[PDB]
Amino acid sequence: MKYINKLEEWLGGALFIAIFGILIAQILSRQVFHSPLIWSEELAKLLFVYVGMLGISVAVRKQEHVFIDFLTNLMPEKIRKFTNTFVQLLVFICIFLFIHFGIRTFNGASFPIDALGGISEKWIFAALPVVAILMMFRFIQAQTLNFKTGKSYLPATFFIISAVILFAILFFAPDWFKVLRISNYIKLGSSSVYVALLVWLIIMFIGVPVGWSLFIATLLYFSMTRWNVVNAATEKLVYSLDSFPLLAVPFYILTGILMNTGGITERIFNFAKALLGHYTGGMGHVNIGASLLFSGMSGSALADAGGLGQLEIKAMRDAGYDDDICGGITAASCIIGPLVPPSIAMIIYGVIANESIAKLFIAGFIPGVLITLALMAMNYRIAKKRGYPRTPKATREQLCSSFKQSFWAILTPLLIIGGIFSGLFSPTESAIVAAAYSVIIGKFVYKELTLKSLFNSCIEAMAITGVVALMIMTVTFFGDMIAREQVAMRVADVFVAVADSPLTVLIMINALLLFLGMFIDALALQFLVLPMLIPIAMQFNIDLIFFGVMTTLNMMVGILTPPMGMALFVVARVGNMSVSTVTKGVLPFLIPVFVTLVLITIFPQIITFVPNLLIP
Amino acid sequence: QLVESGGGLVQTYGSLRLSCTASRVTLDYHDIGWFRQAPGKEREGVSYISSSGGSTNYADSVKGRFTISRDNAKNTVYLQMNSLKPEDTAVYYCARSSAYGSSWLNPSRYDYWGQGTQVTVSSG
Repeated sequence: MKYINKLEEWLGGALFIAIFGILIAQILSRQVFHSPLIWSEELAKLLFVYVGMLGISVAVRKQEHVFIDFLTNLMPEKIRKFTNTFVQLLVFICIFLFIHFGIRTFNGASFPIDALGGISEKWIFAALPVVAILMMFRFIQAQTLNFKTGKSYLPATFFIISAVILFAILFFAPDWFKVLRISNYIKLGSSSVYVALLVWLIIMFIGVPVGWSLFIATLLYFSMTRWNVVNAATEKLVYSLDSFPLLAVPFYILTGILMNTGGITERIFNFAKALLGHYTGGMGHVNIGASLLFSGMSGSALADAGGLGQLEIKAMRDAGYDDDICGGITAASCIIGPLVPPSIAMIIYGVIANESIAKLFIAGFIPGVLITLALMAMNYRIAKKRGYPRTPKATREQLCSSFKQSFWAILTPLLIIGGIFSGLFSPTESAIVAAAYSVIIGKFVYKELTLKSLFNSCIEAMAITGVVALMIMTVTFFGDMIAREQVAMRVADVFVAVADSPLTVLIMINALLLFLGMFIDALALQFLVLPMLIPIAMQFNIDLIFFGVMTTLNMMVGILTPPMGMALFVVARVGNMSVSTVTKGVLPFLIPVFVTLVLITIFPQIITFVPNLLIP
Repeated sequence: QLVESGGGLVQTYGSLRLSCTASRVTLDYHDIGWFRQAPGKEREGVSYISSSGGSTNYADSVKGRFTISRDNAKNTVYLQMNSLKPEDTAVYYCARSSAYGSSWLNPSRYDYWGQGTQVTVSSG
């Protein structure tokens, strides 16, 4: 019986293991058979659409969508009830403009995959309305629980009769839909942009969940037009989900999960306990140095905190050291996570920039050096006057014993950066071979990997990439109005009246990004601020290579910054102790992070040197 | 926002060149493309050029005497056109088709375009 509750998700899992299969065969076979099984590399791209949008249906059903909450903390019991209702109703409007635009996509297209002599291309676009019909039933069910829990004013039946009538008016008399434009009342011209951006930011801060809020912003521009937008964005929308580097995101998240859930962190810890710990300050040295390996295990900043936390707290506790110092170092451990492959937010920036993950990761490892080294120096700087006790001696017998038994796992980061660094493998297959590698050693060198665990891990990974899928798609609709109406030149007129240097804009934009980083969480803010500021940066002739590592580095300061910074709360959650302990614990660690930010801000040559030497 | 160079007319075989000039923007994401459009249309094209391998794709209605060249490092791509028959005649574009796997021509023109350019040849 229990499977009946999530069958479309388990179909998603059965697709996903088909992906994992197709590509493990592909990459090894490509080399060894010395000619490409080309069908495989393209079939993969289709399959990803479906699992991507099944992921949206999960994030829909669970109501796990990304949003800004600040007003909810401010707001009374009633005013909530209204705004919750008003918001969720506005989302019920979203999904109909989605399905309408879905059907008005479909009969407009007749283009096969001629790279494989054309088999059933229409299947991509057809995915959107069929899975959106599942989203319709799932969404109404979810809001019924919201009303049963008193969050809202309205019953299911309201939305149902609404669905009924909206189809019926298209089925028989859509001239009365042609009446619903604002165009009988307006004179905006170019000023439409500044309106559309105002109402956008308002509905966003009203706490409309981010993807749907962007869909509302983008349809609200339709009201200003006399023209084409109906075709132009619509075809772009789901077909943009097709893009290849995004397929790496699922496998990297899966790799994080499997590697963490195998308990391998304690073995990398006990390796560091010998290799670095015999230098005094060892608690810090192991956390700081091993974080390059841990980030290579974990694939996201929260997974470093959630995985390592018990070990590093226990090590400091057994040493008798201070809990605020523990909080500080472990926050900085999570900042290392974004520097290193795997890293979701980096990869999302790659997608939204449309730039290759190769030329980004081989750049990102330079701030990998600078942050870890300066953090190591700050550990020494504090310690040599703080007066902590000196660490134990070591000898080769225990150290190499610990090395052998760990050694099979130690390759994990050295696989993913190494394959890209040497140029033998590109981003997608590096993620997939890492997934393969972590499973196969974990099956036979270790034993905790259950037969079920791959599917259990897959459903989390695919579910999280659901959130990503909505957010990418919706952002790329925003990539109609911006390129249509040239926000770049109007925002440029403000700056351009005086604007002289890259340093000027870089620090001003970093200040805005930091300021919003105080107040909107990173996993939202990334999608808020990239879409238009990347263009503005390009209008000031900035290298989008630099701007990616710079702005993703701002996100890390953001997650490190109160009041919003969620990683501070994650550290508090594992630390069992107050945010007042956390804040003074983190307080000095920001200084080397800001120095290293400023060092790259003033001198591009650092990030340039490795990528441009190897790649040029 | 993109910039172009080339085009002309031919004296009484000849072949004009048109070029995309990476003005300002990134222009090496591992795709680029080119198009021309009629009175009453915006859905017509050549199909992909690859940064790597020297790979070149065309549609069969296009197969024949249209030709391809690139440099990444002075970011400069040029198309050259040998037909000189009236059906060649249109308004012309280079377009930063980027990151969409399936199609030779569909609106996969994700990030950018030149405002189009005019080229013309006709009898005596």
